[PDB]
Amino acid sequence: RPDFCLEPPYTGPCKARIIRYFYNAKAGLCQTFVYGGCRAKRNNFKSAEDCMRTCGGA
Amino acid sequence: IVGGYNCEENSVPYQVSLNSGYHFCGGSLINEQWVVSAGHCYKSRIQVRLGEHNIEVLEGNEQFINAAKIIRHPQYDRKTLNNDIMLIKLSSRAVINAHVSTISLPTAPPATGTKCLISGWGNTASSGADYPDELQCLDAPVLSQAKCEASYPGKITSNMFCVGFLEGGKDSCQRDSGGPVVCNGQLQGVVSWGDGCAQKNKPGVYTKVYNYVKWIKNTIAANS
Repeated sequence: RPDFCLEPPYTGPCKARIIRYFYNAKAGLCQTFVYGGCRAKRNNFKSAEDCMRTCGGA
Repeated sequence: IVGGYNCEENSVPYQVSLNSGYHFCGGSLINEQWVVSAGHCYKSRIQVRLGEHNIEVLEGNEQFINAAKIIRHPQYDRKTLNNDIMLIKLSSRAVINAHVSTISLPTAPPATGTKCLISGWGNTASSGADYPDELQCLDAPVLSQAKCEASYPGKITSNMFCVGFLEGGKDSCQRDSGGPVVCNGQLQGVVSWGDGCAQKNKPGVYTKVYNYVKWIKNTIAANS
């Protein structure tokens, strides 16, 4: 899986509460988090299915 | 909003929420058919809710209206956050009454020390999560350009300004984005970004609405 899948979820500096998914390597699962709306990192998906597809959620 | 209070009934009748299955941003009603929000609140489908006080309990006079047009400023910069503003055209005119009405655009850019009202359903905790169902309000002053720039070296464009408290404790926070900073009946600011919420020397940064008055007018005129 890509290395970016191993990074912690990143809310960023903007002040939206947009629910995104990130691959949680410790738990081995795509998990929700709050994204603030700007400066997303790559471990940030719009759906669980996108997250599983990209970050090897077998 | 961190360190704020429950807004008095009907005291912020221009506040709206942006919804896409859940409440994700705020906005301000500027016209019976137009809402101003942040560019980073852009989504391709948005339901606007108007007249909410508690977003978990329908109280009587709320209106939910789908966005017909969602128009992010074409020069919104995804890196620097410059031109962080967005217009929504509602698919139906809002009902204007005690619970719902419009806010004027600014006649001048923000002035240092002006006492302003920031409102939203953002997080009330500066660490962790404490999201309020009831609309919050915060009385806060426009900070000097000097102070804003010293808080965020190199990062504050001519289209941004800071409102709040350098001591920390009082600020806008996640889910407030796109909502209003109102000073003397005028929409001065759009809730935009910050280094966290309510931290010392990290006041909130807001889009400077005055600089977009012509863009807003032209965009509305072109889509009417």
